[PDB]
Amino acid sequence: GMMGELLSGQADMIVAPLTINNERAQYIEFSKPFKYQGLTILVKKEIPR
Amino acid sequence: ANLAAFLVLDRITGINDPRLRNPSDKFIYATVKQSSVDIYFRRQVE
Amino acid sequence: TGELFFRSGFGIGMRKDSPWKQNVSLSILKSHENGFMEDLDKTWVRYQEC
Amino acid sequence: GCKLVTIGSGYIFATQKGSPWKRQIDLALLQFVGDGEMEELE
Amino acid sequence: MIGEVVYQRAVMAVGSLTINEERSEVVDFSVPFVETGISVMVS
Repeated sequence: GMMGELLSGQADMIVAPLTINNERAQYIEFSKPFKYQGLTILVKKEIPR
Repeated sequence: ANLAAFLVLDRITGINDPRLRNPSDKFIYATVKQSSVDIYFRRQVE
Repeated sequence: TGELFFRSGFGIGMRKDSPWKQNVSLSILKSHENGFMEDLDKTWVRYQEC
Repeated sequence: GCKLVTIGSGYIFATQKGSPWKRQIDLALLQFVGDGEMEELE
Repeated sequence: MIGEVVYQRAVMAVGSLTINEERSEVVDFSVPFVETGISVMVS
């Protein structure tokens, strides 16, 4: 994917909301991050009685 | 009193649920492959 | 529902030999300090409810 | 009693050089956040 | 903290140090490990 595109020379920048990954930082090092967030969960809205 | 009761009286919260600690087939969940989210899944052991 | 699972930051895909980690991250510090993060909070994030 | 209400419901405003330790420290912090031991301290 | 870093009294310094842009001009910093910012406490 995007990792394969930077590591092949095809892409030179990923300007995208990339979560900080340790293994990705072992190859492709982030700048200072934008948003200090995490995974959340979509749960359905139940219908009323 | 019953009209007050049966109108005023009596979910998935996260990984700590037994719905995810013991994941069932009535509760199947998914992501998109080749994502960083699946990386965060594949890193942890539990 | 649930908390922020795996609390990381949203960074930029930058190669290791890229010399412009520096002033870009300085602009990131400016975005946090001068509220350009809050400017994108106004201009794209905070509009809608139910 | 906790009647002392801070700013909002968590609405936060305002959102050594050359050490080789930096890679070690930052990959270690990726390991700890990936393991959630900071959450254990929390 | 910055006086001990620059003058190398504290070669390493951890603290609850706000990574400021002015401080990043002077001192390098690690990853953020605790989320923070400016909040307002009221009754």
